[PDB]
Amino acid sequence: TCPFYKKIPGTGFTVDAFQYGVVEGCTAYFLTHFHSDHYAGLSKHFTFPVYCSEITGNLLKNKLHVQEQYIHPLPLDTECIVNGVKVVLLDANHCPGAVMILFYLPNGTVILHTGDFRADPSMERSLLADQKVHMLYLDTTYCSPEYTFPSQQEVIRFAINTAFEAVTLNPHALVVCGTYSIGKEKVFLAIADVLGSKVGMSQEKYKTLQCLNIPEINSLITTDMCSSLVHLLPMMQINFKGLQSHLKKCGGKYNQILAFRPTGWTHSNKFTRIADVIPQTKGNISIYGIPYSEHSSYLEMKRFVQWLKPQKIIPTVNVGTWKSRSTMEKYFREWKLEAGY
Ligand code: NI
Repeated sequence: TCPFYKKIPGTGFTVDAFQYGVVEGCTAYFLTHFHSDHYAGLSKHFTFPVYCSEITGNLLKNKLHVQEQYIHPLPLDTECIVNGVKVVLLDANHCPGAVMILFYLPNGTVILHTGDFRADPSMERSLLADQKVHMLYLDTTYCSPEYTFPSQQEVIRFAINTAFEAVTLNPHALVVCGTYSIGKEKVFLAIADVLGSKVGMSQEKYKTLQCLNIPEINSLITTDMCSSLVHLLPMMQINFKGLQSHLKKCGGKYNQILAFRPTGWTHSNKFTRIADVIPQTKGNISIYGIPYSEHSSYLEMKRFVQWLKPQKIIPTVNVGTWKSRSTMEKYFREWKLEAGY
């Protein structure tokens, strides 16, 4: 049955709640972003209103075949009225088309649902700064102090310099990047840009990327693998077996693979600096795991919440164990006592 943390009190609304069948008394279904744990249950047979960003609405129509008449795309940073309730969509700094939702309840409560997000100081200068928020439904994916990672910029710098060095030393090396959902496009696009190549990929992934309003995208991507030296493959294929196989398929155009696996967190982060990351190598195949995150680190999350000073926090991630739930609640209390709210 729909969990309470997917329900907006004082409304008929749910958030990212498409796998429960008909939610009793739900009059509008919001979808924060096009990731499968969040959209699970949507299809062409869905007949209730879905509210989302334009980008998410492009993916609903073209990838899942949801009928146009049930898709209600909203512009960002704009006050809109949904079943008589004022809402605002904000950028979540997650994947393309990912939003946070501000709800202005008839009774005067203000609720922010972060969806999935990577907190950033730039958020402290959106429409959020203009009023107080009573309840925060928070993406707590990495809500423990061991979760530190570098800025997205430092990670991309590492990958561009790595790839450029390797292909300059060996003009017959192939670069491969893994993916399993939208997000992290900067990894492969930045690498192709410094090499003067387009990124080659399957037809289904090219279609997905064409839904995202990325500027000049027809200049960066292609379904012709032969004319490309940066290839995008399913994340599952980013291993020595999968890559040896792929290399065979290129028919002696290439003799070396350099592959990147943008992961979430990995425990080398507590110890290792980005400067200090090394690949795993077998034969003429090297694999780099790089900590390119689109969720908040512990410290980024803490800053955001201490800035916003909500009255009540409802976690949306890691809620399934008592030890997790209890630990998070302890961090929220420290944050509030340290900051004085
Ligand atoms: Ni997500």
